[PDB]
Amino acid sequence: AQYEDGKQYTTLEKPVAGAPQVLEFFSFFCPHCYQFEEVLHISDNVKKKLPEGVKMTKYHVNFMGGDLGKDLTQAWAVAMALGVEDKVTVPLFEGVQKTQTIRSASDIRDVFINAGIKGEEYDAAWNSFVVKSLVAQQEKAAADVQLRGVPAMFVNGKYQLNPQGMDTSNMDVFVQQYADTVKYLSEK
Ligand SMILES: COc1cccc(-c2ccc3c(CC(=O)O)coc3c2)c1
Repeated sequence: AQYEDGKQYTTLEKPVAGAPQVLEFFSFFCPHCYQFEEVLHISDNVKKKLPEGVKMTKYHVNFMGGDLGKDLTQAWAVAMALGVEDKVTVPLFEGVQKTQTIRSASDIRDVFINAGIKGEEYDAAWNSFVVKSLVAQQEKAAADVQLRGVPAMFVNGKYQLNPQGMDTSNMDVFVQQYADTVKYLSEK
């Protein structure tokens, strides 16, 4: 067939009940994740190919970067609790990977401050039980599929995107194939 298990996608041996429809995992330490955000715009291109209103969910992972990796998962919980993901994704990716000026949880807080989040607001969220449970939720979602690599996308708890099996000579073709696969998996 044109779309084949083991080419553009794989199938989880243990399908995940109740997962979000489109679920992405990333790390601010992950180089391909930087490209998915800054130059490929994978999430937006996937969104444009799915029906209006489909839930897309994006979570951070702990396994890259030791202490700071967990700090970044907690900061991503803060960003989701406050609804400021679009304000902080780029400066967090560039602080970690471009300028390497994020070395501590305080440097992470500086990114939010500079993006216009008030210090009081950030600190209250950071210490909140709502954010603790958002951290638990990110961990649970990743643990459900023993994730040991990012960037990762899962469709309906059942299918995992396989960019290894797509064409990467052309950035936009690659993005197309990826988003068209997500569309095919969602219609499955
Ligand atoms: C073609 O233009 C670009 C630009 C930036 C990153 C990538 C890229 C390639 C492969 C991958 C994989 C799978 C693997 O490791 O082969 C995951 O993310 C990727 C990003 C392509």
